[PDB]
Amino acid sequence: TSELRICRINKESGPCTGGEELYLLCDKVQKEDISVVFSTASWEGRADFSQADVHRQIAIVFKTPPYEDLEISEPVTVNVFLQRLTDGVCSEPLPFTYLPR
Amino acid sequence: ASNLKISRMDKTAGSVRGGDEVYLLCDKVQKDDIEVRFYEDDENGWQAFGDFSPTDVHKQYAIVFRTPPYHKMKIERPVTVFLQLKRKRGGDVSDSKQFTYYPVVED
Repeated sequence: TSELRICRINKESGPCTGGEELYLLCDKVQKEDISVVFSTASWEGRADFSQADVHRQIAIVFKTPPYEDLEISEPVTVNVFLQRLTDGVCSEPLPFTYLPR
Repeated sequence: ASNLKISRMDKTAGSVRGGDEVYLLCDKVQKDDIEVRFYEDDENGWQAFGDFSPTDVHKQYAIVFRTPPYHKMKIERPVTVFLQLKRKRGGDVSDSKQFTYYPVVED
């Protein structure tokens, strides 16, 4: 019943350690019913941010969750998407990749 | 009417060569009537503008642009300037914020 979509993300790579700060523009969302999810076919981490970090329903400032394997050798690109909490529906995904160290 | 305000800012420093992409969150702006101005209120009177198309003005509350180069390219220490949202129609502004230009590191 409502549109869920990411229009862009200020960064495309980042260290697997996680905790990095990112900015993302999206279509109108509800600060009290929204979440950013990073994932693969086997894993799935939820980004960290407060309802106060959801600027006018069209942007969210969060911190990338740390990757499953904090000891990677090669980079690992994962999916990033918005997901409502009322009905868990997700939006299309955008590419973000984790880096070694 | 609506007062211009800069809520948050992706990053607040970049090379003197400028062009660094910045995500800026703000209060209700109008894709065409708005602009981002860098300047130094000293005697000189320098001023430049953030590079961005009406497309980079996300749903009236955010602006993705690229910092303009500083007027002096051979600076030695981190020069700090101000930037402010400004309307084309009125000339109005927002309480400016700061931005630092780091010296073009060697290579």
